[PDB]
Amino acid sequence: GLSDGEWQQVLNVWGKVEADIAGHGQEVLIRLFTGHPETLEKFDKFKHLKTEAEMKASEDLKKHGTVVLTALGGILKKKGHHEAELKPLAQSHATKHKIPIKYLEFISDAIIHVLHSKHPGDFGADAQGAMTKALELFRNDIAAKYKELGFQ
Ligand code: HEM
Repeated sequence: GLSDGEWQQVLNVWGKVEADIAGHGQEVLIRLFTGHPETLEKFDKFKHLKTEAEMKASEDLKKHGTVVLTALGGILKKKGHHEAELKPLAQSHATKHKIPIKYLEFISDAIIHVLHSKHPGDFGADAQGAMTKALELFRNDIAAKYKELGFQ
């Protein structure tokens, strides 16, 4: 649960991402894959990537970063009223992709990391607080659907 002022911070931060969605999406995925190599094994289309240089050179990885962040941005713009947008993603991630909730924690922290790396000194403590709370809400509502489905 976020206040109006917190949502305002979230959507202000998101403007930084929307200025270069593919570059942010690429770096988020590279941070996830290099920090948590078990996550790469869930992607049949990226498991061939052995080095970070290959990851950086991959245009399909940048494409997928655009897909991921476009979906997250659409959810964030709903300011918590995201049941319809979140349900298909929860279902696909539990039943088809088999993504444990832990990996959603990993990517949440990776987003925070990338924001500081690309905007050092321009991602303030209030903005970090609000973004963290928004990603927690997203993760918690997915977790509720995972529990319904019995997925661990
Ligand atoms: C911010 C969180 C994320 C968002 C919004 C997101 C969004 C999406 C979207 C929109 C798709 C394509 C449609 C679909 O299959 O439902 C997708 C595919 C996928 N997601 Fe996620 N995702 C997230 C986190 C993750 C994480 C943490 C993993 C794995 C560690 C992951 C693994 C996958 C896989 C395996 C695919 C299928 C890729 C394919 O083969 O082309 N997702 N995701």
